[PDB]
Amino acid sequence: PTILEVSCTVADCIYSADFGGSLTLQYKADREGHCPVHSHSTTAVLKEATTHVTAVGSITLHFSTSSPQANFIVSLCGKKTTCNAECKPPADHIIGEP
Amino acid sequence: NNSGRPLQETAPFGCKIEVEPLRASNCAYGHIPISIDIPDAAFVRSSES
Repeated sequence: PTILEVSCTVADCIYSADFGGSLTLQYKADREGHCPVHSHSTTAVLKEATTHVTAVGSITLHFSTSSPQANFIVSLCGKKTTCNAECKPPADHIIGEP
Repeated sequence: NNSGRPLQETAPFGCKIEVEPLRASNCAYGHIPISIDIPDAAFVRSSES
């Protein structure tokens, strides 16, 4: 599968040790199938690794980052979109996961 | 004979007054700071929601 167009929209992201960030991707694809998803930014990472894409659709992925801002590059099946949002400081000072 | 009017007819903020024990009930005044450590099992993942 390959996508003709894709878009990103990140909402209420929290920089945290856990996957405190959530973002929505929208895309237009030539065909359905399992596309890989990755965060090319060295300071952000997505929980989901792959998603079954559709000729058109949108998928929401969980992500985590240390950066106070969500200005990270996301890639779906190799295409890229610049996500960006002001992530808020985490609500709980301590968490049970590195 | 000269008791005036009881507090049940005179307390402000709409306080109802109950006896035994003396207390003000359903009174409406100011704001209550509230904090609630809701059980996180009650949330649903943003991706599943």
